[PDB]
Formats: sequence, C-alpha cells, structure tokens
Amino acid sequence: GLVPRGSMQIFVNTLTGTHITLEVEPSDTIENVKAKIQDKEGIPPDQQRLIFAGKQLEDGRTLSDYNIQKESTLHLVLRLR
Amino acid sequence: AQGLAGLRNLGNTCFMNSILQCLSNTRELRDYCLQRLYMRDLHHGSNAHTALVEEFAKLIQTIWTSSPNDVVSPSEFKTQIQRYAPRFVGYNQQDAQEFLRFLLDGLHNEVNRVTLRPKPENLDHLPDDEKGRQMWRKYLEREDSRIGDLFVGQLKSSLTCTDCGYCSTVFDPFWDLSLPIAKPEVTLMDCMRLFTKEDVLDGDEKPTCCRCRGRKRCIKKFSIQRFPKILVLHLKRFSESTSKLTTFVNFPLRDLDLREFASENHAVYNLYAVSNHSGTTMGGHYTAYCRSPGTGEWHTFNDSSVTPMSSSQVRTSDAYLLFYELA
Ligand SMILES: [Cl-]
Ligand SMILES: [Cl-]
Ligand SMILES: [Zn+2]
Repeated sequence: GLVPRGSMQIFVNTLTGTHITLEVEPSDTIENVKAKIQDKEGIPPDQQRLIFAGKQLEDGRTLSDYNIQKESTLHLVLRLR
Repeated sequence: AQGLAGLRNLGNTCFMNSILQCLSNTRELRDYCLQRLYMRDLHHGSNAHTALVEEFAKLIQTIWTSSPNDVVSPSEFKTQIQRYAPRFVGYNQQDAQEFLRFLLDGLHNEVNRVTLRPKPENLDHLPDDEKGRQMWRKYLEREDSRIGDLFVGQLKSSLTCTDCGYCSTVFDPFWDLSLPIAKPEVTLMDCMRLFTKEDVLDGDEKPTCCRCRGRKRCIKKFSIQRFPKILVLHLKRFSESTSKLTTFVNFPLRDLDLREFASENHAVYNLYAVSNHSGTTMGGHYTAYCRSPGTGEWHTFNDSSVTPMSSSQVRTSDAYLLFYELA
C-alpha cells in the first residue's frame, strides 16, 4: 500500500541536459514542483527557475494556470548574478 | 556612427543594460520601436504602472538618435519593468536570462494581437507534422504578437516506450533554448547535440507508459519543429555542487547550421549579440558584445562605455546568452 503516483507526468530538463520525470497533478503549484526537483536534484527551491513556453513559472500559480499538459518539459536554470 | 550609446548603471543593473543592448541591436525589434509600429498593436493607453512597451520603445529611440559616447539613463524603463515584474524592484544583481524572460513576456502581453484569450483534444489520428501545425495554431489563438513573430519556435519531444514501441509526441512553444554544457574543446554544436540527444529515462525516472499502463524505460528526444527568426541560446553555466561552470564553448559568428536538429529535412543563423557574465556566481558583472545592424562592426557595451572590438574578440568563455538571427 503506497500513496498514489501523480495522475500526469511531466519532465524537467536538468542542469546537465538529462531529464527527470515528475509525478504531478494539474493543481500542483510551482512551489510543489520546485520541491519535487529539490528531491531529485538536490537544488534548493530558492535557486531554481523553471521555463516553459518562454514563461518563467511563478510561485503561487499552478501547472494548470500555464496550461502545462502531459509530457511537456520544464527547463531548469539557476542564476548568474 | 549609430546606436553606440552607453547605459548608466543604476546600482547592480549591468544585467539590464546587457540585455537592453542585445535587444537594441535586434534589428527587427529595434525597427518595430523606431517606426513606432507598437502604437498600432497597443489596445488602449497606459498609465504609470503599465507603460512598459512605451518606455522600452522610447529607450530604443533614444539609443538610436544618440551621438557616439552619449550615455543614456534607463531609469524610467527600470521603473516600468519592476512594476510589471516586482522581483526587479531595488538594486540587487539579477540574472540576465531571467530579466530577458520577464521583459519579453511583458512586451508581448502588451502588444498581443489576441485581446480575449480562448479557454485540449485528441490528435492521434494526425501525422506528426500536422499535429505540430494544429498545436501551433492553438498556441497562436492565445499568443500572437510582433514580439513572438521574432523569438518563438516550437520544440517536438518524442517519448518512445521501449516495451510496446509507442512514441508519444508533444509540441512545446519556446522563446529561447537553455542548452547544457556538453563534454576538452566544446563547441556549441556539441551542446545542441546533447540537448537533442536520445535520453534514456530509467530507474526512478521511468515514465508511466500510457499504453502498457505501468512504469517503463522510455527514450525521450527533442527536435526543432519550427525555427524562430531570432534564436536565443542560453548556456546552463551551473555546475553540480552550486557554482558557475566556466567552460569555453566555441560558438560560430556565422553559419550556425541547425538543419540536423530539424524535425523535418532554413535553419542557418548568424550571431549578432552576446550577453557576457564575468566573475563569481554572485558578485559578477555583465557586458554585451553587439554587431551593429547597419555597419556589421562589433562593439563592447559595458554600462556607460561603448568601445570598438574586432569580431575575433567576440568568442570568450564568459558568453552566457547568444543572440542568433536567421541568415
Ligand atoms: Cl517565483
Ligand atoms: Cl559550433
Ligand atoms: Zn508501452
């Protein structure tokens, strides 16, 4: 008996260009998504930026807000400052 | 000599000046501003919290009416960008690609030809190219501007199940490509080959096959379904530990030929601007090297200081964003 996997899967293109697969729901927020990337990659949420269709995904919004569907890829980048 | 104005640093705003000069030397975007063609695409007037396109176009106009070594203040423009995107309030350094993404987002929303966006469907009966076309049409129902006319392409991602052999395809719009640092003597073509390589998703990354109904090893690969007129390549200079990856990536100034990455069989580009980051991951400094659209000579734009340079000095390990235009 396990908690179920997310109903939809999306990919994240990581810093080395290999993909990770995330178990998610349409209702998941970008913060939830960043927490999943933290679990897989060990990168602090506060350093992550996620790009999809030219938009940088903002905390407080959901996957559904950006009409991100099954098997789309989010592009993970950090910052040079 | 034209368009050779400096931009005053306002307090850790080199990231903003670098991108602004790269945009200033984006010939068709520059022209859209100088010809005031945006005034046809704005749907109503601005107020003090919404004049992003107005202030951006006026900065561009000012740069293109300056005498060489004039220094222009972008303080008005900064006020508008931080109103649209409040992460830019104040005087901390920021990332040039993050700024690029927000700035083009605000510019595009304000000149979007789509004034009331529409609110998904099964396209399995279609061949891939026609499914791509339909997805492009759908995207254009929501996002259709002069800014997107220039930077937007479409990536195809093919995900094949190693068990039942079903290949699921999805088409994602893009406004830039963030590319991994590949490999010694790394080329930009190596980085694009790594980006688009067959990537085997196994172990904790096995996707769930939508036909086998369980977790399966799949192969995921990108190709480019539609090439944008202006192709912005963002190099992921972020190593695993976090800190800046300083690898020298050898990119060409002309004849970047991306036909190998096309989904089908006009994918030749010439460089015209580079955003450079020098220094540590925090506390670094941005500059831009830009080819003037009129003379084809390169200049270094370093906040207030605009100096000439040889094309041979353009390629350096500090390059971070590459701005390519179709040949
Ligand atoms: Cl955010
Ligand atoms: Cl190359
Ligand atoms: Zn399968």
